[PDB]
Amino acid sequence: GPVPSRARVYTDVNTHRPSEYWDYESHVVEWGNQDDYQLVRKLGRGKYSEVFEAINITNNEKVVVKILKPVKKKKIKREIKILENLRGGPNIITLADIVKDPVSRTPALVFEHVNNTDFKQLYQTLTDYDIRFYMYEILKALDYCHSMGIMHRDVKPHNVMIDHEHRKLRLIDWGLAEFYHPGQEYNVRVASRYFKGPELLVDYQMYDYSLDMWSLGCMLASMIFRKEPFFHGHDNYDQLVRIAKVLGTEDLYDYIDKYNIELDPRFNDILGRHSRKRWERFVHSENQHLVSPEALDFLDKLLRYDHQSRLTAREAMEHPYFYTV
Ligand SMILES: CC(C)c1ccccc1-c1ccc(C[NH3+])cc1Cl
Repeated sequence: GPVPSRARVYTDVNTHRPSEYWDYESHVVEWGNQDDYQLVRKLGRGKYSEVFEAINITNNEKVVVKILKPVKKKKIKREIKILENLRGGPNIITLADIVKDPVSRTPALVFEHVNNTDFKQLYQTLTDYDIRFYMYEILKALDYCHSMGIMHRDVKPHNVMIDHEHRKLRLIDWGLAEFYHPGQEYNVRVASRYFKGPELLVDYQMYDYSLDMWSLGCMLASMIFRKEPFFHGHDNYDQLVRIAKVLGTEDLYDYIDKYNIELDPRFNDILGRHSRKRWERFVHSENQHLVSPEALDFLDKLLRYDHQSRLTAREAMEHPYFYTV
C-alpha cells in the first residue's frame, strides 16, 4: 500500500488537546436572534450558500450573512467548531453569530463585513511591496490555523477578502477546513481544481497542512506572472498534466515512487513527457514589475510535488522575499 506520511510541523497539536476541541460532532450549536439582522442586498452565491450584506439592528453594524443549504449537518457543525476555535486569530474572518430561519429551518452564519475588491480589479494598483505585504498576511493566518491543528483546504483568491483602503485581509470560507490528526486518511475531493495539490490529484489521502502551501504557491504564481489561474486544468486529471507541463514529469514520477502511490491508468494516455521549466520563462513585459529573484526562489520552494519538501507557513515567513515587510 501507500507509504505513510506526517506533517513536519504541528504534528500532534490535536492529540494533546481534549476531545472537546476537535470533536465537532459533539459541539452544541446555539442560535442567536435572526430578528437582530435586516438583509440589505445579495453579495454572492456559492456552491451551497447565498451571501447577503446585512445590518445588525441592535448596534447599526454592517455584517455579512451566509445562508447555508442544510445538505449535511455534520459539515455545518465542522465549519462552526473551526470558526469558533479560530475566532480572533490574525487575519481569520470573525464569526459574529449563528442564526436560523424558523419557517424553512435554514441555518445562517453571520460574519464581520469586509469591503472586498476582486483579483482582476486589484492587480492594476498592486505594487511589488503590496504582494509581499498581503502574502505575509495570508501566512500569519495559515501559520495560526496550522498551529491550531486545522488545515484550510480551500485556499484561493475568492476565499481571501481584501479591503485595500484599510490594508485589511481576511481568510474566509472554512466550510472545507478539517482538523489534522497524524496518520488520518482524508477525502481528496477538497480544494478548488486550479489550487488542488498533487497529493489530491494522485489520490494520496494522508496529506496535511502542506496542502495549503501548494494552494498559496498557485496564488503567488498567478499574481507575479499575471496568468489566472496559473495551472488551468479542465478536469482533475488534466489538472495534474498542467502541473507536469511546468514542474516536469521527472520529479512527478520521483514523488509517486517515494510514497508508493498507485497512479491511475488514465494518466499514461494524457501525462506524456515534460521537461522541468525555469521559472524565468514565465516573465514578460506585462508581469516583470512583480518578479524578482527572491519571488522566484520563494515560488520554487512552495510549488513542489513532494508535500514534505514545501516550506511550512513559518519557514515561508522567514524567506528573503519578506525582508521588506
Ligand atoms: C495580493 C493577494 C494576496 C493575492 C496574491 C496572489 C493571487 C491573488 C491575490 C488576491 C487574493 C484575493 C483578492 C480579493 N478577493 C485579491 C487578490 Cl489580488
